Amino acid sequence: DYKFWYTQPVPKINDEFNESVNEPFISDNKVEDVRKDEYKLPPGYSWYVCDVKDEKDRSEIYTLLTDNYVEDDDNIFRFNYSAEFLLWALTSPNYLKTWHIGVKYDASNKLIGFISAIPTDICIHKRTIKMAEVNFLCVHKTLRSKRLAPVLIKEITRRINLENIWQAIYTAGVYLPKPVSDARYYHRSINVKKLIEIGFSSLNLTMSRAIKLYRVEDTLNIKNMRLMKKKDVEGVHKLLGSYLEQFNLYAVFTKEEIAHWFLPIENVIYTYVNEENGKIKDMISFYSLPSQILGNDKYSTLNAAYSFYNVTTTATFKQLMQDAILLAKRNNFDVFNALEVMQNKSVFEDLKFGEGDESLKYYLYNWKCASFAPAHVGIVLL
Ligand SMILES: C#CCCCCCCCCCCCC(=O)SCCNC(=O)CCNC(=O)[C@H](O)C(C)(C)COP(=O)(O)OP(=O)(O)OC[C@H]1O[C@@H](n2cnc3c(N)ncnc32)[C@H](O)[C@@H]1OP(=O)(O)O
Ligand SMILES: [Cl-]
Repeated sequence: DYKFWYTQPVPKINDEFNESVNEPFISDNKVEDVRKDEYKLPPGYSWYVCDVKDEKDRSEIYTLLTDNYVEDDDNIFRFNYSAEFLLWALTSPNYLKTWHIGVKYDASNKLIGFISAIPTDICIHKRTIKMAEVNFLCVHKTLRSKRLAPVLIKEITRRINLENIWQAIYTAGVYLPKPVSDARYYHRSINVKKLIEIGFSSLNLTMSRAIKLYRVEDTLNIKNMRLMKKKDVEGVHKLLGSYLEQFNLYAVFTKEEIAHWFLPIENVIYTYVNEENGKIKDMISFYSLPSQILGNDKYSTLNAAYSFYNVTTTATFKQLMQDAILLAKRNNFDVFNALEVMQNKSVFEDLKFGEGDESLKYYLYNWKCASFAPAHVGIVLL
């Protein structure tokens, strides 16, 4: 039915546009006309201003998401973003505190809903648009299917429009009207035995053969790959910024955004560079996103690395991503996850990735344009 979404400026399920269409559904919007009142909540609920730089507010967000956020289709793993990860994800350059929106139940003073956005410049089919990047929509499990999600979406839309921003980018595992692209997840086992025992992976292929199949030589193809430092920011900016221009959808990073999104933070973000004759010629990056293991008496956490942005000019992309796997292994990750975006799909078979069973759909709000294969996607959202 899509009874909420069809009231919104998004494509209808049957909409199809060719390359000559690349523009808003609704243009000529006016800040002075935006609703100035918060949207009404059901009785006993209230909007809450989450200060993610406040330890208590940030821990309430963490707890809400730890207990209630995204689970896999088989309900065995739930994402477990850390408090430090949330800080990094939500306080990117020029972030707005008004875009970190909580809902509390007054009687218990408990956070039961959350939605967030950060500002980012998005190039879609070579047009660069100031957008809001919406993430972490969460409604407490006990309150599902009470139509709270539309109210959260409408309220953050209002707050984004008050900054004279009228487009948004978001991803979801569920199908909504209507993806601009759709990218399957793929998974490269690192700690084989653990993945088998938690039912992430399967045997048939004995235990010892599986361990041998996925073994990793502890030698880099690019021997001087090293952790990124502050002096590397301009070089990473130039290397990644030039690389991303080939894609139909990417973020246009400023130097300040490069510093924020790529300077290493232990157990949050890992970036490695290859410096040659002064110049950053290759880079590898992946972020940490563990999953809670629901109902396993031996293991409580899956330590997963997620491919972020990877560029090579002195090796093949397979060689580069082989080093990415090694580096994730060296930092104690159990599995290395990646989407079939950018050049990634070309190395999945040779590097012994397995196809997952879920995909990530890319969405734009108030924008109509042609869809495209995920190899043309040049952005990875958290
Ligand atoms: C300009 C500016 C624009 C700014 C706004 C742009 C639009 C942003 C849309 C949201 C983007 C989300 C990005 C993500 O962060 S991804 C992660 C999704 N997080 C989870 O998976 C956590 C686990 N899960 C939950 O916490 C809840 O299930 C949710 C996701 C809150 C859903 O709430 P529940 O209580 O089920 O559903 P209710 O409150 O009755 O609302 C029904 C309507 O809602 C739609 N919907 C459902 N899931 C959605 C979802 N994930 N994103 C958007 N919409 C969603 C759904 O179709 C339906 O509407 P219809 O009637 O079908 O038109
Ligand atoms: Cl080495």
